[PDB]
Amino acid sequence: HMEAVQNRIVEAAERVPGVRGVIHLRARYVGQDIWANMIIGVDPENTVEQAHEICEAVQAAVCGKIRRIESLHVSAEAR
Amino acid sequence: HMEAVQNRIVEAAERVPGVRGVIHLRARYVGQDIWANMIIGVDPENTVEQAHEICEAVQAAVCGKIRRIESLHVSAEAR
Ligand SMILES: [Cu+2]
Ligand SMILES: [Cu+2]
Repeated sequence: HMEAVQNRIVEAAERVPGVRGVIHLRARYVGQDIWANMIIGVDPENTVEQAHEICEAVQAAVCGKIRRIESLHVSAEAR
Repeated sequence: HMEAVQNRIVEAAERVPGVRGVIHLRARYVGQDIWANMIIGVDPENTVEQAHEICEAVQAAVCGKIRRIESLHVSAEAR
């Protein structure tokens, strides 16, 4: 059941402005819920504040599209 | 498991240009696959050809977003 959800997560994150790919995604089931941790690429010339905004937008987009996700941490790396 | 998928189907169809709501949706599991039949509302002043285009765009959008769907029939009604 996980591969389909992971695809949806990647797809949803990569649609958000400022995301330069999903570098890392670890998702696991906690019962019927998904808990996930993600790293996104961002432009090295974005400010840290902008990167933080992009992370927050990813969290909103992904959580909004995939209802079973109950925890999602997003961080950023220069790419 | 079905309610989540039906939500995704409605949501995906209602995002397509020219769709004036999902009037009817019957979805059923055939094993792990979904087979569905849908009626969408359309502007009574669209041509039949335009309605046919909108139906085809709905089928593409829904099938593209929901991988488990293996059959989807879409028709249109004036609304
Ligand atoms: Cu903030
Ligand atoms: Cu045609």
